[PDB]
Amino acid sequence: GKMSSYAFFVQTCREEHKKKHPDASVNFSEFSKKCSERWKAKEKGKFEDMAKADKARYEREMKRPPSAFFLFCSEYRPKIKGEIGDVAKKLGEMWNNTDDKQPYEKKAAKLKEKYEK
Amino acid sequence: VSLQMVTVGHNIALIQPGFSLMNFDGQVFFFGQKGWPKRSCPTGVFHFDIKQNHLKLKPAIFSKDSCYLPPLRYPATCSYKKHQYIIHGGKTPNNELSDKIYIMSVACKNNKKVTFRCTEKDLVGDVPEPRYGHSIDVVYSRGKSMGVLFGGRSYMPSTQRTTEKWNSVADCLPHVFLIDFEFGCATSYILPELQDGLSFHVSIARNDTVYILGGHSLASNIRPANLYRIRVDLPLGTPAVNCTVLPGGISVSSAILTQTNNDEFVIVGGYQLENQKRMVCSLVSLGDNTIEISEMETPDWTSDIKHSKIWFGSNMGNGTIFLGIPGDNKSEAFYFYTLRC
Amino acid sequence: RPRQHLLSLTRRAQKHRLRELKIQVKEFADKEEGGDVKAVCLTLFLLALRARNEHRQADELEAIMQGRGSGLQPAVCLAIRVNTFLSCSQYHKMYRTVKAITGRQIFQPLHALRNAEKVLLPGYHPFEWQPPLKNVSSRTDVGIIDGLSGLASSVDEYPVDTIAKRFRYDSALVSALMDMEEDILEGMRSQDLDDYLNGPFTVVVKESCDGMGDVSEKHGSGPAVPEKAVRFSFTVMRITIEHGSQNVKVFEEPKPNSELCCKPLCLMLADESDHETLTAILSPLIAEREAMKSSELTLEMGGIPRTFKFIFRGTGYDEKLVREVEGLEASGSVYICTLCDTTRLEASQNLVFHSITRSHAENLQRYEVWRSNPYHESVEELRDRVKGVSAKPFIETVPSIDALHCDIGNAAEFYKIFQLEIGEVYKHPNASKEERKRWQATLDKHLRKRMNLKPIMRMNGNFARKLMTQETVDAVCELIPSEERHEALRELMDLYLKMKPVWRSSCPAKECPESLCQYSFNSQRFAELLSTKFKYRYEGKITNYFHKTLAHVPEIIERDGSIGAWASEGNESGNKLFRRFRKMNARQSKCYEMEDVLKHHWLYTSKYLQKFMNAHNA
DNA sequence: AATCTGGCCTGTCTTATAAGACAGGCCAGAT
DNA sequence: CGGTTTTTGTCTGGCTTCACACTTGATTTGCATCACTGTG
DNA sequence: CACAGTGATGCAAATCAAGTGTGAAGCCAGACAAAAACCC
Ligand SMILES: [K+]
Ligand SMILES: [Mn+2]
Ligand SMILES: [Mn+2]
Ligand SMILES: [Zn+2]
Repeated sequence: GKMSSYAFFVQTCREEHKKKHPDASVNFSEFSKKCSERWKAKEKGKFEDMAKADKARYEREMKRPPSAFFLFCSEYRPKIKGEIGDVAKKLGEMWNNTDDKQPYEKKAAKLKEKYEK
Repeated sequence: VSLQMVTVGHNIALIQPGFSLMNFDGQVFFFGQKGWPKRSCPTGVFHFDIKQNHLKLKPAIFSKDSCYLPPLRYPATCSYKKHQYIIHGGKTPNNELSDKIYIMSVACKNNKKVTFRCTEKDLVGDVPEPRYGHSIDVVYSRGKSMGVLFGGRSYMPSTQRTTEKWNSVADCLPHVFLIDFEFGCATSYILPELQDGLSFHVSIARNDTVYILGGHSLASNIRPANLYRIRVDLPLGTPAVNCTVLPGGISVSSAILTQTNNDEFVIVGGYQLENQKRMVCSLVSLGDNTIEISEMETPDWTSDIKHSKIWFGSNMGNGTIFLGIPGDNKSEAFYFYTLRC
Repeated sequence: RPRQHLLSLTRRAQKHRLRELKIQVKEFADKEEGGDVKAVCLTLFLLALRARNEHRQADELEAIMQGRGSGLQPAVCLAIRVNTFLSCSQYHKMYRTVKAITGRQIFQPLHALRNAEKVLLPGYHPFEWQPPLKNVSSRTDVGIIDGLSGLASSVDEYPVDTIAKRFRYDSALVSALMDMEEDILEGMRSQDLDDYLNGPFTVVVKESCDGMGDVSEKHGSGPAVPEKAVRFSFTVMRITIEHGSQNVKVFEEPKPNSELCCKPLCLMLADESDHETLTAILSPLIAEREAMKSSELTLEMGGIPRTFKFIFRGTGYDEKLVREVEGLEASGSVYICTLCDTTRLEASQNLVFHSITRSHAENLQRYEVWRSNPYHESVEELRDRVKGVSAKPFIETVPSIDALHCDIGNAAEFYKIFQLEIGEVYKHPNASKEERKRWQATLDKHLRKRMNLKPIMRMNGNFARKLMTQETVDAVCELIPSEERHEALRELMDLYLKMKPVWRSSCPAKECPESLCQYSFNSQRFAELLSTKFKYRYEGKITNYFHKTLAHVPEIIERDGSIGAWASEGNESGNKLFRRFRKMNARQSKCYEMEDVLKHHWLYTSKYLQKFMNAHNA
């Protein structure tokens, strides 16, 4: 984005407010009023010259039951948390290293007919 | 061996593969028409005479005491010496195989029109199962007549046959069948020499022996280059059959055989491989105890015959073969030739 | 800067223009609706729309606030494909384009439709036969089978010149029943019976078989097939259940002659006149059917096993096919009926009093009489004795009358009488071929002026339908000079139009009882009219179908209840699908055309798929 | 001289535009 | 060339909503592939 | 160098479904000022 003179004015006012009142949460509709009164010929010249530097900056910027692997994975999740993308990498490595997966596939075989019907 | 083109009459359609020709006193006759006999010719038998390279098929009639046999494709056919013909097996127009045996004999020959007698011979004992593509021949031993029947094909048996393969065929068991026409009995002999089933072979019969040439064995799918001699003894007791393999056998299935002179025959036609026709011809010279197979000069086949996939024919008898090859289709379905010797 | 249109502006910009009306609406919300602005704007918009007759937008917005997803089940998609005649390759274009413009996969892709198909095609549902079927395999996953059924094709054998595919007869019937399952349940319910009741059902099946000409041969490697096809089809006609000592009509086909319910069982490229190949291909079909006559099919519908018994009625055959498969002579013969032993001459003298004597059983006897010749007779005497049955039947048909072919051959006879009445043949016996040609020309031109009928080369169903009226006789009368013969024509057509509804309607007893009543009376005057005022054509001869129509119609009606529903017309209308499907719904190659048509012809006949199209009309 | 055959053809027949059945004329070759 | 009328934004802390994280074995889709079609 | 299909096949390719704190995006509030079109 590119910032107008009034907008730099408002930003600097927000900075002053934050340094004067650190624990203080500003209201927006009231702050726009008080900033608008402060804006409404020499104070503003600093912001006016700041705005063209921001314009140059804008120029630069312009240019179904689960798989047997799923059933195994879900149970081994708590142990890995004790030890998402990283968890699943670990889960897949250990599943690949493991008659080991015959019971999970029997559970999936019972669930396959239930999905079909 | 001079090859000659032949034209055919209006009922050219009758002629199909598996047809048979029979010879009675030089007059040739035709049997096994495609489709059931029509009111034009109820018997299904035709006087088959070629005059100046044009063949006219004219209906022949039966005697009052005749059976009206169905048209039969690939039956085993044999000549019996008073001259008569044996028809055993074959496929009917409905694709059934018939076990019945029919005898064809000239009943009357008044004014050069022939009446036939077609009688059914009942057969008891070890009757051969219904077959096509099998040979039957008559041997003479010690003043006795005996019929021999070997090889062929049939459908699966009723226990194993299933509609999904209803038309599947298998070679019969290669048992030699002695068949006495006088009594109507048939005797079966199992031999060690005849291990495989065999169909579409050639059979040549001299005195008490019948030679088995070529043929195709369905299980092996091989057209073996073997020759088998089968000798039958007719003593006062039960006859004995002995088989001998003789090397130097032709390798051909569905070959056609004609007799050029007494004791010499020519074997032409048929297939050496499923896609390879047998263009060569062989000469067989018989000895009382020996058989001679000699390469002879190939005929001047036309480019049609050379490149046809299939050809079929039968022997006309006077050392002349009647050949047929699939023709153009819209025209007439088959093209016919006559090869003389 | 002229004010742009409100829809063009950015969010920030439309906010500034409506911030005056926005603050006005927040008020209305807190005062009236408790500050639910979301609901009050949603309703103000939806109502604004329907105010401008824009119901579609409002209805969709309703469905998207409810948020229910839109999508068709594959089996729904299949029904739209099968029944709107779309090809997969056309359907794929629709599917693709719908998903890309709406972003949503309304239609399912093809692999899933191809999975929905699996239920509706033979081989999917399990069954069993008690007792087991003779010579049939008991596998239940047998879909499309090769129609040659292991026919031997080595070069030594008889030449194989056909391609064929088929379903195994039972496995087909099974998949037929399972299609009808929902319709069968309701048939018990509306008969006040137990849904779960499982007694011995009976399935009466109409069997049909025709030959087609002009089936172009594809290029490419394969058998050099002929340019003809044969079809064997079955229609499920009625299912009754035995509940007490009553036979309760659970189901009866509403449209017995519709392409829709005719089921393809066997497609071959072959010529019906080629007996050798016909029997080779169909004999496995007749054996499977023979087996099912002596077994009961136990099958499981909706969790409850039921039993079915089968009655097979071959009545969708034309006379030429009947005569071929039952060993009778062709139809020039003097043995003119396939229902009786009468002779052509005899049928011209007596006309009406003849009862149905032939049957598949008798012919089979007579062939064996023919072939064996037990009284050592002459061939004239032999043929007399076996009444012309001189070949071996191989298919069992009902001795009946095809209505379509009956309607056709009758109208073509009248078309001839019309000509011979124009030439006054009733008065002048002899006439030159050139004299006859102009009678036909006259009548042809006139049927165009008065009846809007263009001349056609072979006689039509619709032509016959529209020629055999009394308005047409009025037309034809303008051409004939003598009004003594305007009367004869008028009466002949009155008798025929009183008779016709008997042998064409589904239920004559309910639909023209008086015509069924008078049939034996009207058929006697028709026959007598032909015998007197039409001597010139009907002395000593009569047409095959005039005999069938004048002599056997009442008996057949009391034996079977109907003639018109056992007609081959449903089979014929299936041929129209054969042609369409072979072009537009099958892989275009010699080794796939027959199965792809068989399969996709079956789906078009699936009532379960058909129901989805009628779903709007609850 | 005759006759009765029996084959060939054309035509009209079912049914229905390509085939099969059948009748009847046509004439040569036997009784 | 100002005078004047509308688009479009800045400013800010914090409100929601969402897609993206990576892995594993299936399902579900997308798509080119084959040898032919018919209008001549 | 005709051209748009005719349906099944089988191999990419994409989507799925779960585990949950990441930043990114849009949003609200008042007041005012950039830009960007129009009235001699
Ligand atoms: K229709
Ligand atoms: Mn037909
Ligand atoms: Mn038809
Ligand atoms: Zn009748």
